[PDB]
Amino acid sequence: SNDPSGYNPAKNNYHPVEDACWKPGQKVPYLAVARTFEKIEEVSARLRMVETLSNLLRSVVALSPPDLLPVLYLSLNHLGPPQQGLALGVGDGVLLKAVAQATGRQLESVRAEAAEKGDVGLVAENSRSTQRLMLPPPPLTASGVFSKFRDIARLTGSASTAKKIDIIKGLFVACRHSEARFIARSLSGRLRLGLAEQSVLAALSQAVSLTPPGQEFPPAMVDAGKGKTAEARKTWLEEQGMILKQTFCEVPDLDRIIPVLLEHGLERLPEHCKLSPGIPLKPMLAHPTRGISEVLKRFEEAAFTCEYKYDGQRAQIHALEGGEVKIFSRNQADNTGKYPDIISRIPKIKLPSVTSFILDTEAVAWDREKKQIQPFQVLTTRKRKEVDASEIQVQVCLYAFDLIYLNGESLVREPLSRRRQLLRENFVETEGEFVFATSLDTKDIEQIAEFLEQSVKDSCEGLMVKTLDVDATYEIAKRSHNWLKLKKDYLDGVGDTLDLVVIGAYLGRGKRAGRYGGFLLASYDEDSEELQAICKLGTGFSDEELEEHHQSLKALVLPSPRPYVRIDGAVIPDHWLDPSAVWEVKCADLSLSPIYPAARGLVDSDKGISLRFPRFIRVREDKQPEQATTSAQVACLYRKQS
DNA sequence: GCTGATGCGTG
DNA sequence: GTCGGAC
DNA sequence: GTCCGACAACGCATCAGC
Ligand SMILES: *P(=O)(O)OC[C@H]1O[C@@H](n2cnc3c(N)ncnc32)[C@H](O)[C@@H]1O
Repeated sequence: SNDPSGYNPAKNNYHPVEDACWKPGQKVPYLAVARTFEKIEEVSARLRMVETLSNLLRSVVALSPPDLLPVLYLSLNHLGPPQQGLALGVGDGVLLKAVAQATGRQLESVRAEAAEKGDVGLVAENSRSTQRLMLPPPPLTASGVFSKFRDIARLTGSASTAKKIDIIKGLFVACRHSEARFIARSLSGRLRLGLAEQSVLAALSQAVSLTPPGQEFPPAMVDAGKGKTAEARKTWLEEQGMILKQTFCEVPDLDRIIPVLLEHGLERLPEHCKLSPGIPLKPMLAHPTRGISEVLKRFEEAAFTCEYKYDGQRAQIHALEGGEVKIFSRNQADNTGKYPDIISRIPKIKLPSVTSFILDTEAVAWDREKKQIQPFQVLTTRKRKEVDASEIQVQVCLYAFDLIYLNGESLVREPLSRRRQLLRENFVETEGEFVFATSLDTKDIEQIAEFLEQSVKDSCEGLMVKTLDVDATYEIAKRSHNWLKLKKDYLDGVGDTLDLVVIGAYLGRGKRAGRYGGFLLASYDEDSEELQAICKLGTGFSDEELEEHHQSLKALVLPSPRPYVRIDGAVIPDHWLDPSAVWEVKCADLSLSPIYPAARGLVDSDKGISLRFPRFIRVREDKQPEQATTSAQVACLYRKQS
């Protein structure tokens, strides 16, 4: 209709044709997307964000259906389906260089402003490009921007960075109004709308339900909910939402789903897109549980099983009819080339009656000499891309815990009791290569407590807890965190807790813009009377506690570090702090660090020690830095892990 | 040919 | 990965 | 409970710079 600068997708009674800012068949302008992002970021209520995105999506369906897929990817800040592994190869480094060049400003000035504002988008938006001619280029389109992001991602090899920067600069030259803000945020990986995958799916199912695709233009049906009561409309949209969600969870690939949606409609979608070996599916996740009593409350009177939670990496293993094997990560990345050793062992793990399967396993580093699990850190030293089986140094043992598909049968809707029985009967254990997760079926609190203790003695993180028959399916769309995770470090007063000295602060980004988002912590090295950086810290405080930290630390800001504070390879703090505050910090584990100097030389000649999953517990007002946890005590904690 | 910075990705 | 905020 | 985005350590792969 008129200028996209006035586009209002949050408008009441939004009409997909009359309230759009482009004409039928025209390319969706990128400014329409940016204005939608603005209206989403302005609100706190997720369902209001969904309504606003739905409005844009309904206009796209009604007016410009070829742009639906790029608009969806822009809204997710994705480049394509996850198993294809497209990635920009752009972070703040390349982006800030491009912004500096685009605006003719010094890199260090742009970088400082980005830190201060806590958002690269605001820096890119408020500076004019020294390349822009008098007459600007034509307005950016949603599909055009998306294609340029993909162009950036496809550039590889020597001198590819300069080519990426040229594309980015070209985008900024053509930006108008709020566009540069969101192109910059997209490139930095921090769109930070408050709306992500689940809201995008809800907006999409609502949009195609209210404004059906494939109508002769002008569409006779622009709002198919209008003839329903609010109550009936709600039930209908919820049911349509679940159709899309369950399909996506089984086939998380918009390249596959959107063409079907536009051609056949949402009600027919599950006939055309179904779970199948070779296509990765969304894995079941776990909800953290802070005690066995919380477990029993959550699973009330539902029989459940406890399993060791192995400390490795998830491997979703697919065997297709015909013999091909694929392996995917928890995030649906294709890891087949990383595990030639697993591929060769598949004939050894499955009985010959098994013709196809999808297995849910943990890959764990395994010492064949000592016949014992090795730490996560050892597993991460595996090579990633096209490994050959002869060159493997770190062997892996698979710990299998679920079966999602068998001999052409999807088990998504089957109870774990049956899925587990099919797993145990149709696959073959080999010690140190493929074994079923150690498990316990019980409701006795004391057996569970002992099992949790035993899992930690047996090199695991704690327990997974899973119902066997009540709400015990693998339907991620119904509940994505259907399993519980119980770790010792969740229990109040249990686990590795340290008192550490605050030696630096980092300016916050995004939700933390305008205050500190993170802090640099140190342990006390008695031998050298130095404070040694041990880790950064960025979670565990409430918003109120974070404002209190900002107040209590402001007087401690130094221009230059104290001579007895050693940070070696740590990120230099934005504000150095006079060592004074002592905070209680909890972690899951201690790790040998390539950068942190804490306790260097006490366990390893070259490496100090850091904290895995550190979080703030409380301030120790009754401790001064000389009573903080010592670097010797840190070393003792690390050795005790064995 | 090598190294450190950068990016992606796992947890 | 942990965590807290908004719903 | 769900969803989201602040923030953690640290591995391999890649590429600019040398
Ligand atoms: P997040 O804290 O959601 O943890 C889930 C991951 O735990 C791993 N895992 C190890 N052992 C198990 C068992 N027995 N069952 C399920 N998941 C397990 C997986 O890698 C998960 O992704």
